[PDB]
Amino acid sequence: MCLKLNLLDHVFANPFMNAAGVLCSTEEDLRCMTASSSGALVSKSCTSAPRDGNPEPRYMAFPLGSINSMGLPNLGFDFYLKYASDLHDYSKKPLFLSISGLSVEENVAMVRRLAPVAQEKGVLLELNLSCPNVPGKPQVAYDFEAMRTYLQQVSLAYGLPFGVKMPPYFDIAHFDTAAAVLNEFPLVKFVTCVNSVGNGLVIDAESESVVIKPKQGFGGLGGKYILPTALANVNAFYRRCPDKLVFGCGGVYSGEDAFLHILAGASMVQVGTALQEEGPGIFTRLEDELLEIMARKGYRTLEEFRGRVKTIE
Amino acid sequence: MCLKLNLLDHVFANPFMNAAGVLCSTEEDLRCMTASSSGALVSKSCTSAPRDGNPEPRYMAFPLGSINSMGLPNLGFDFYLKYASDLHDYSKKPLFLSISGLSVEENVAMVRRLAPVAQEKGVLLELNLSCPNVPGKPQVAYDFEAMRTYLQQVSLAYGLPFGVKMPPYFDIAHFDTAAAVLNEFPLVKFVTCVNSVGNGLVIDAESESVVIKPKQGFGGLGGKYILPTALANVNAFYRRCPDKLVFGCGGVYSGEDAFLHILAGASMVQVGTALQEEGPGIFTRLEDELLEIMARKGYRTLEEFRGRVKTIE
Ligand SMILES: Cc1cc2nc3c(=O)[nH]c(=O)nc-3n(C[C@H](O)[C@H](O)[C@H](O)COP(=O)(O)O)c2cc1C
Ligand SMILES: Cc1cc2nc3c(=O)[nH]c(=O)nc-3n(C[C@H](O)[C@H](O)[C@H](O)COP(=O)(O)O)c2cc1C
Ligand SMILES: COc1cc2ccccc2cc1CCc1c(C(=O)O)[nH]c(=O)[nH]c1=O
Ligand SMILES: COc1cc2ccccc2cc1CCc1c(C(=O)O)[nH]c(=O)[nH]c1=O
Repeated sequence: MCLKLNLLDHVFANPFMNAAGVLCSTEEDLRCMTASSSGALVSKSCTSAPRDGNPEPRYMAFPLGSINSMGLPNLGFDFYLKYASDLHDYSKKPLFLSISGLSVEENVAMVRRLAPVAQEKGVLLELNLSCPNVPGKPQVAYDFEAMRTYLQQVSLAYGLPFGVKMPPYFDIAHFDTAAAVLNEFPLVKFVTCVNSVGNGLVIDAESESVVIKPKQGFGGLGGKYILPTALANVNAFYRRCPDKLVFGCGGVYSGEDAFLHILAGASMVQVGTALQEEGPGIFTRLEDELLEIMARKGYRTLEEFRGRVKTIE
Repeated sequence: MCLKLNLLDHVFANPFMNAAGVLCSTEEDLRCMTASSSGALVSKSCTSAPRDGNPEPRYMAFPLGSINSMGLPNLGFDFYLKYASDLHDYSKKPLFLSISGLSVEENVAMVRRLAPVAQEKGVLLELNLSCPNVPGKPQVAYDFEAMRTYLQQVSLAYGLPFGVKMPPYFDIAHFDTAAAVLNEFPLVKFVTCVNSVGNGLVIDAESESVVIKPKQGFGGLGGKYILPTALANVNAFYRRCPDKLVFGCGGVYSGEDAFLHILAGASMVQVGTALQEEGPGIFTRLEDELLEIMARKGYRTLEEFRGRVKTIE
């Protein structure tokens, strides 16, 4: 029985990795993720310039998940490019670098400089589309004309295989339209479903107060709240993008949740909220739990069940 | 100490009611909801003609909530109108009738006929804008030009105060656009936030199967999964629609959950999944629980805290 995968011309010991933004902002964080049993890691979504992000408190967690409005705090692109080019040990596991420029031009500028490092070291790009653009316009992946622009410009500037991080969708017509845009771009080799469920609001009954400071307490939701939404999006894109990989993200706390993701279509399975809460020890537990479900079922490899979710009649 | 309130020129014993679709399809269901301790009831969303709805299984519930693709099974409009006009005992509690025609014309035809019964009997209209859609087009409330058309046409045809059932939104620019549409219509006097979170996917690990038959297992989510989504939409519309009421719906299992809806801005509080699961006894428990939290806090009225959620700095 094994959890090994080979994809994107890399080899992975197992399908687990952090979700972008968790345990990946500093060199310390990246070294920690590298030392963990995860099969890969991804760096914090970066901007050209370093950012301090939003005022605190800007993350809170609870039994059923988390809420955040971090504001893209990050050490800036040059830091993450240096990590990728000079510090990361590729003998340990593969590295994804996430970018989240505030404009299409900022993304182009970063990808242009990432490309020779990607070619030489094999760092993999995850472009974050679940990201602000013009204020008063929907996030990029909810504005399909902007999404197409961003992918055209990045495809031209980068010229190498990459993947994209998507927000959740809730309407079949959106699945249809979004997948059809992605399927215009052959360099888009993987699609990560999903980023947080946008602008939720957690309220504490005792204090009568929101629990995060930015945006009057509105922020993105992660965790147990979002698992069925994550599954739906993994499977919707798995079905509509047959020449691309889907990576699953949302609501993973156990090997069983990972099994469901993989049944839906996931290749890699990313862990955000639960990793934030439990720490990097989670990865040994998830591996063990997933192997136990595979053993009970007679499954020897991930491909035996990936995308094999059954429907009824 | 009592939870009685007045809204929309009606008096309500308490803010609780069923959510449309739950315990409200047949005459038996309606009589059960009338006999309960709820403050009001709403009928099943109806179409001009009766519908069987989707193949079973089409509803399933779990510890964290429910998934459904009912397909608008209903007895048809003539039945609900007859219930409103001849069968409902208005001395017991107010009645809302939910309409969900599959086109604008179908809605106009129903509301023209409802108008006189509304005038004579005081039945209240909830127009369901969350109703579902054709390949190549999003649901009405996610297509702001269609929404504006529906509301123009219904307002002209009905000519009396009414409300709208909204799907959740996830993007602040969408809150701003949707609320601005609603605010164009002075006869829209209440906004019910939210309908189910669309197109989630629940998978059973043991069976490796989706749990509902229609739509390859995709359906609307209710229950604990959606409470922070529901509170965000309640508060977003409460803030943007100062001349309207907001009715909260989503994730209510306890008086504490109802308290958070009211803090967010809710005037009435609708109960879907929890009611389906617990039955109509839930209403006495919710009342008791809500009055207990009020008592502990020193609140004597709902208006003392409605919409008074605190933000940080
Ligand atoms: C604290 C925090 C920071 C995050 N930052 C990013 C980020 O920089 N880029 C990104 O693509 N997603 C980011 N996310 C979203 C996660 O990558 C993930 O998509 C989301 O939390 C859902 O997974 P979960 O249910 O395992 O938390 C962040 C989430 C959290 C909680
Ligand atoms: C079985 C079922 C049927 C429903 N039918 C309708 C309906 O006919 N019209 C409607 O506006 N919403 C309908 N909904 C949505 C509920 O009114 C409610 O918006 C949603 O379930 C979220 O509330 P909850 O978290 O309390 O379940 C239905 C929900 C369920 C579970
Ligand atoms: C839509 O995700 C974001 C929201 C932001 C809100 C205010 C300011 C900046 C924001 C930046 C992003 C993109 C980064 C990101 C963040 C974040 O750094 O806040 N949190 C997530 O849950 N997912 C993300 O992709
Ligand atoms: C989300 O609302 C619907 C989804 C449907 C999916 C397939 C076929 C018909 C559908 C009709 C509706 C509108 C009625 C409705 C239903 C329903 O009857 O399935 N369930 C809900 O959670 N909310 C509703 O508002």
